[PDB]
Amino acid sequence: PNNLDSNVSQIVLKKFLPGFMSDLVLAKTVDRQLLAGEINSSTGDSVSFKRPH
Amino acid sequence: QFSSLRTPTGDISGQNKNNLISGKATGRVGNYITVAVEYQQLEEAIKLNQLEE
Repeated sequence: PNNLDSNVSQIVLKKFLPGFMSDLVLAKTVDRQLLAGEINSSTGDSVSFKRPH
Repeated sequence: QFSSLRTPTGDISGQNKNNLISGKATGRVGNYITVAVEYQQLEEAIKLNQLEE
């Protein structure tokens, strides 16, 4: 008839479980290089590229 | 400032002397002079080059 429950604490470990996460195909497969750093504070709202002849 | 008395013998007993009356000029603080401006974070990001100037 030993009652030891007050000798110990109730721990919550410092660890997290994995979440649900979307796949992100479209972001990783469209071209990201052309548009990088091209809109800035000299440019204004938008910006344009040249169609080939 | 003082006045004077003009008497044949120069006894002033029956008359009244210069009082001493101080006065003062007061300087005060005026209102503030304030020029104030505000702009959106978006505007700084895409519109605001040369904000210094």
